[PDB]
Amino acid sequence: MATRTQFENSNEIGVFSKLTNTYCLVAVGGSENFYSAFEAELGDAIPIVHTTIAGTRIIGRMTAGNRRGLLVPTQTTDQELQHLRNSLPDSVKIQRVEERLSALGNVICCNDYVALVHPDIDRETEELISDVLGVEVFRQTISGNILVGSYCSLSNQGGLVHPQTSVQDQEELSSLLQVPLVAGTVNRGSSVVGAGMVVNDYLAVTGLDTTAPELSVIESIFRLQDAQPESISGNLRDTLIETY
Amino acid sequence: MGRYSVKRYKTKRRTRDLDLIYNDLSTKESVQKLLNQPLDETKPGLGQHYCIHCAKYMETAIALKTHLKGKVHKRRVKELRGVPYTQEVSDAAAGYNLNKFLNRVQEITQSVGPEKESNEALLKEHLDSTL
Amino acid sequence: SQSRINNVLNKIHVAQPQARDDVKRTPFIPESVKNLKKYDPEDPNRRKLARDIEAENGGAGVFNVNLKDKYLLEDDEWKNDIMPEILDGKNVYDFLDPE
Amino acid sequence: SYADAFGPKAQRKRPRLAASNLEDLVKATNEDITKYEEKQVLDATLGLMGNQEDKENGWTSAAKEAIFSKGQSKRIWNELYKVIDSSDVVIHVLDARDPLGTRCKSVEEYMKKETPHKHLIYVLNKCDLVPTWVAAAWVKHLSKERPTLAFHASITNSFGKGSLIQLLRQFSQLHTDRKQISVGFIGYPNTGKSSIINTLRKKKVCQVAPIPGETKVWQYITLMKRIFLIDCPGIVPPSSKDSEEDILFRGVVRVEHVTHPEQYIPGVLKRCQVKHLERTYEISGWKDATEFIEILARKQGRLLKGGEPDESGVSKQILNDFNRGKIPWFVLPPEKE
Amino acid sequence: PQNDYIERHIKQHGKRLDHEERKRKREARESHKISERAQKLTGWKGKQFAKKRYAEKVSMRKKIKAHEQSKVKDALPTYLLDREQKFSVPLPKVRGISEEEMFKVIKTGKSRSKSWKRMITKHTFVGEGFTRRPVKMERIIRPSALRQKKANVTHPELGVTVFLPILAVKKNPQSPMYTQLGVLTKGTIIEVNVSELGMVTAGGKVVWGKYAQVTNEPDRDGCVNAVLLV
Amino acid sequence: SGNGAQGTKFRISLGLPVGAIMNCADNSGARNLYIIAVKGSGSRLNRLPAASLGDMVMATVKKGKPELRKKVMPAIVVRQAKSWRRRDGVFLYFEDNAGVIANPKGEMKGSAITGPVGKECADLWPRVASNSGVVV
Amino acid sequence: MQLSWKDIPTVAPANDLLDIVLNRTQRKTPTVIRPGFKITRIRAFYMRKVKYTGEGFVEKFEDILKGFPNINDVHPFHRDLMDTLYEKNHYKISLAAISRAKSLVEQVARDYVRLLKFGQSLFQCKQLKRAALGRMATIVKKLRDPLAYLEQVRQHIGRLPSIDPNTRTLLICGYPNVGKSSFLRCITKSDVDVQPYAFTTKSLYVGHFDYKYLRFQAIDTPGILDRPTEEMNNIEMQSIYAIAHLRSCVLYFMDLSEQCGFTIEAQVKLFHSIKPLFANKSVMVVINKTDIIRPEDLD
RNA sequence: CUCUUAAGGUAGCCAAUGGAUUAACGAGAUUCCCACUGUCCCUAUCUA
Ligand SMILES: Nc1nc2c(ncn2[C@@H]2O[C@H](COP(=O)(O)OP(=O)(O)O)[C@@H](O)[C@H]2O)c(=O)[nH]1
Ligand SMILES: Nc1nc2c(ncn2[C@@H]2O[C@H](COP(=O)(O)OP(=O)(O)O)[C@@H](O)[C@H]2O)c(=O)[nH]1
Ligand SMILES: [K+]
Ligand SMILES: [Mg+2]
Ligand SMILES: [Mg+2]
Ligand SMILES: [Mg+2]
Ligand SMILES: [Zn+2]
Repeated sequence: MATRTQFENSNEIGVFSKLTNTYCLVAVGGSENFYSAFEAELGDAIPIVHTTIAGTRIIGRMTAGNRRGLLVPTQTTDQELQHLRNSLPDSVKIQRVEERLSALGNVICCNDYVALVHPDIDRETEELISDVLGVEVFRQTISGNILVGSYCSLSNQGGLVHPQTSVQDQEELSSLLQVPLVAGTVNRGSSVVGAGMVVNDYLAVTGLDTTAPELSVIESIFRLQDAQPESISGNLRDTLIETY
Repeated sequence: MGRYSVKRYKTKRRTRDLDLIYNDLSTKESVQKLLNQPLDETKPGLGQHYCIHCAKYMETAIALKTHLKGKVHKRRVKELRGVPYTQEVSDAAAGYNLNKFLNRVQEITQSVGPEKESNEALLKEHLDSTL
Repeated sequence: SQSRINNVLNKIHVAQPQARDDVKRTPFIPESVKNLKKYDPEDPNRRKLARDIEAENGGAGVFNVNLKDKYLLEDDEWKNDIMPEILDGKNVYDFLDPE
Repeated sequence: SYADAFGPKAQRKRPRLAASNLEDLVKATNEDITKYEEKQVLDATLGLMGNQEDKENGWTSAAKEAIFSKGQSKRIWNELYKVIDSSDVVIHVLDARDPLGTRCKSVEEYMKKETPHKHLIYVLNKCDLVPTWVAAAWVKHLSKERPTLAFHASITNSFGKGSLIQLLRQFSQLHTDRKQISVGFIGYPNTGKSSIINTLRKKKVCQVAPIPGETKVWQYITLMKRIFLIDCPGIVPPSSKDSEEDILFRGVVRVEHVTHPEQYIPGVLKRCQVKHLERTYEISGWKDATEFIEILARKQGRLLKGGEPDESGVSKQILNDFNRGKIPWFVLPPEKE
Repeated sequence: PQNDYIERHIKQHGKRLDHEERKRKREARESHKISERAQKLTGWKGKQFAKKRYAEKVSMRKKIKAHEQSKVKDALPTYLLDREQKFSVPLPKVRGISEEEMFKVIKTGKSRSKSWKRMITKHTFVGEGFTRRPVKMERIIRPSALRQKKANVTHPELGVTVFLPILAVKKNPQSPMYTQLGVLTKGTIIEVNVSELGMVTAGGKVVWGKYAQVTNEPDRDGCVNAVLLV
Repeated sequence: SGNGAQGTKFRISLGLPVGAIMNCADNSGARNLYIIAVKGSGSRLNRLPAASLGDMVMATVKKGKPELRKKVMPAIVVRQAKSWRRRDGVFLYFEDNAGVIANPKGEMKGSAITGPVGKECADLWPRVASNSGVVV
Repeated sequence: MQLSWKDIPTVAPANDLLDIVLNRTQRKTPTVIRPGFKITRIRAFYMRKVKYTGEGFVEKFEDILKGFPNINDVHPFHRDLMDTLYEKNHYKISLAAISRAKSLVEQVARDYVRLLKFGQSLFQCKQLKRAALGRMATIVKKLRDPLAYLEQVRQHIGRLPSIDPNTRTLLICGYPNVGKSSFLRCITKSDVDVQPYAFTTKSLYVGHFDYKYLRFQAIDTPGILDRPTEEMNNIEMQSIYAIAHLRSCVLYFMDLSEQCGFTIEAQVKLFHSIKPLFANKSVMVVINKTDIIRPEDLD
């Protein structure tokens, strides 16, 4: 369940989109091809919402959330907030956050149960994350790399970290998140995996430049297809050895 | 408009703001960090002898002592006494987020205020002892 | 060769979690999602996509999408309602409140 | 022909030197593959770690400054060829601190190829800046190729003046058919040609300055009724093995027109002794060039506005002192046999 | 695509449906187009077109002559076959050259008030061991760019031209002053090294120096051409 | 608009002509950037090329790591001190002029950006928005 | 590695190159000079003519020299392939002729600018400029044969398939008419011709496929006869060099129905003769055309 | 008849010093740096 598409000839899907288990957010720029690419996989099962954050298109980088809540930065206008509320059902809470780190998608890497945050967020922001998203919160870096939301892609099934993450850090973060983690690249050698792709428990979307070994690793770690667990690493070891 | 005000308050010659200096003085950890700085070659006095209130580096301990024995430092200390005038003050003056401003003022009076005063007293006695 | 050993190991290893608490974290899949039918590009009876609607109306760059058509409101007649913003120098949004 | 080798009318259908057998063919191909892989590793050590990787990030090295091209102008080289064409004797002036560095080998080759009747000798100037044994060793080694005379140029307190004068009188007596002989002084800039001429004349007849390019046109000086001396502007022959750092450290360019002298200060550290540097600048305790510059600036009071040390100014002064001889240094002569 | 993919495409799919007819009609129009080009092209392009037409016509006539000739129908050793290659001078009289043309006045001084230096504008031979005189005493100036050392010497027998070094300037016909200055103009008798020509006398002596006469103007064409006097 | 930029760019008041020095906002070790060229600049007699927020320039490092110095690299302007108009209805400006080091494809050399980042630059360059922690 | 050499600019022949450079000089430089002008202006006019023509010839020669590959510096497989195709000796000799012509043009330009410094009249300056251009033209006209050879070589070498000698490779070899091109068509999307006569394929053909998320290249080679290397020809030398150089999996194809025109004894003999070629490479023997006759019901 | 390449391991012997690489001064001539700025991008406005 891993697909490839582009937003106006750009492979950075996570920059221009946000994907949870219950809703999807897409930028309003240009045609309807990006929205239709999401709609071909999602149908009418979950709402897909055209939105802007502070008049910009970088909604996956400016916002963060999961199936229970959505956090928007303080630069979000009242009209955008009202549009999001009218588009989404009551089961999704919506909160505007007074946080200095306005790039919520960059500074928060979360799923339905756990969250990794920037080590310098406000205490009130941390408590608001715990209250709205309903998740445990940990101040962490991905092997010394701040902006965990842009350098990690996380779901309830697994996680993909940037390839410069040490094995000890991978083990520590895997213990914190209670999901299997793997280090890898997306979009043909890019290290910004969280801004490169979006993923939930049943769908992953990457750029067109993502190679076959990268797509296979993504499917293995996020457990997308029916016969694709995280233990097919032994089967894909030969391909990964040839690729690396 | 005039040349003096232009060449003093040009954008590229801006100085640190009172609310930021108040936040620096509020916590003891920040005071310790600003007192113990790494040796920087781009700062006067190798980054040492730094007055937090004026946000100003001195080349020598005698320069810092003379700065402390001065009306400019006293003016800055007098300015740093009350509420630091955030956006909430102007909002409540206009009639906006009045409860938030009142809660902020109460928290400043109760928790932030006396701790900042004690940190300032400790910094003063430390400078007196080391000078 | 011993040169391509440590990098290969570090990129082939998959870290595994271990307990740390007795809290169940299960993946969430909606019933509509798991009952959704697979989209077929070559199928006489397929869903009409947004790009299809755009192409049949104006095409890319001409079609003006109504963003209020997806609103989940109590009354369907309230979709095309203009929300007031300014009244006598006040913002209506910071007065808007239940009860 | 090419037409038979390849094209519509080609007649070549078999290899000219066919392989003896498949075993020889596979052995030759395996050897060629091994040599190719070794060569690829050898060039990946330097060139791929250098030039190739820079284009991936779009980085380009900054333009080479024109202050390093001084001494290579057409007017200067026309003057050089004029003085050679007018000279019967040519004195090549070398610096005793770096004589092989300050040699014009291409000019020597041109003289020995095209003008074999012109007599070329070496004068090793600034011998007061090296130990006695270093100068003796350099004289001995250079005498294996050309007659070399040690010298120290000064109007008042000089060395070698009488030896040079008697050698010139010998040349004049050898060319007794000629009514006079001309001796042209060539070499690198700042090696002291004008100083040597002023020493011979016991009078300041040619302008002398530490700045390169002080002499811009040729000058005739009457030493005796039968002996003329020709002062010439300094020349820097173009080369690829000589880098900008070597050109700067040979006293060729003006330090005031270089961009970053702080990066050349490590050259001073590698060329000078620690004891000599600490005696000259009354400082110690540095571990690198940046620390040396910072300590010297703070001791000398070269602080910019705001307490920042003046790295560029201190570096320029250090380079000027190195070139003008306020720091002792020399290049070791070749080993004795 | 790889190898001869266009030829493979022609073999597998053919060409455009009107290709043959269009090519035939263009080749039929070619005569009218050639005539219109000849009558319409102006200037340099017209001159070049006429020149190329003349060359093509000459080539066609030669081809026709060769075909008609075909349809109508040194006593070297074995090792040399199948291998290929009065006492009057040839120029007894040449154009006279005055001193005004020969020399150029060179002015000296800050106000350029002195005019005693003269520069030779023709090519010269200065010999071996030449050193320029000091500038204060240099009246006659022979610039280095005009100095020659070699010449293209043509032998009448065997019809070969060799690049030979110049040995001396024997006689410049204009003036003995030019002869002793070494001026190389047309009609000048020079001495050349003929070592590579392999000439042997009757007595077995190897000839390595002979006389030649300059047949061109080196100041005009940048080179010295001479004919060996045999 | 330059290679790697995401779409078209509307006009912003130019604040940095050739010869200006701006701060370096990334963590690659450079301290300041000296502008020598502006990518996409037009041509007019006597007129200096100038860059605004969200433009790509060619810069040389003056202060920072010596390995980074003595080289010309692409940079993207993320802050400017000259006030410019936003279409939402306000003129605004930053404290300083600041840029980040990038590649011709618009990818950051560093891993994070310190300080605020302009909305226009973040929207025009996806990698800047990915490495930004503060966007206005 | 570069692996492809299509981006080589067109090499004009001698007369066309002469026309291009000389007419570029005549068009792009001013053409009106008067005998009543200053001698400095006249000299500068003719110097500019000579220098511009020399620069044009030199830049054409440099565009030729930079474009073509260095035969000795490429991978040995590519070196052997280009030696078989284009005769490396002639290749290097033609390129060296181009380089020497460039040097001669530079020398003529420098010498005649220096001579034009001393021109005394418009007639003399015109003669010196005409002499410089005529000498350049003679130098260029001496390059008639290498330029034509290089143009043909460029056109051929721009269409060579790109082969990576360090990637995963399946070589296909055997006698003619056994099914090598048919197998390449089956496993790839290459458009190699399949015809029932020997040596339909006269050069290496490349196809690609994906197995276990990895890219593999398959190489179809022309047929090999059971002959020694002394009487072996260039078409077979292509296959021999490919087998010797490309560390790969070699598939030797055999026809048991002998409809290829070669007996089973001859095919076994050819396999044993090319046996020393595949050392430290994977080897597999594929028996094709099993729909006609199977290995089980053989004699 | 003969002449010059004996000098040796980062400072020598020989007579504090081995000097004009001379301090200070200058409406003398020249180069560079910090600061500074309408010299410039690119010009606008005010007074007599
Ligand atoms: N110590 C020492 N310095 C010298 C000697 N000869 C010249 N210098 C210095 O070198 C500098 C440049 O000399 P100069 O004659 O202008 O070099 P030129 O370019 O060859 O003419 C002058 O400032 C002199 O003081 C020498 O024999 N000994
Ligand atoms: N019956 C049958 N014929 C085949 C098979 N493979 C190839 N051929 C025939 O063999 C002829 C030539 O084969 P080709 O592909 O050109 O072999 P190549 O010369 O080695 O490239 C074609 O006309 C095919 O019809 C096969 O598997 N079965
Ligand atoms: K000098
Ligand atoms: Mg001089
Ligand atoms: Mg101008
Ligand atoms: Mg075939
Ligand atoms: Zn103070």
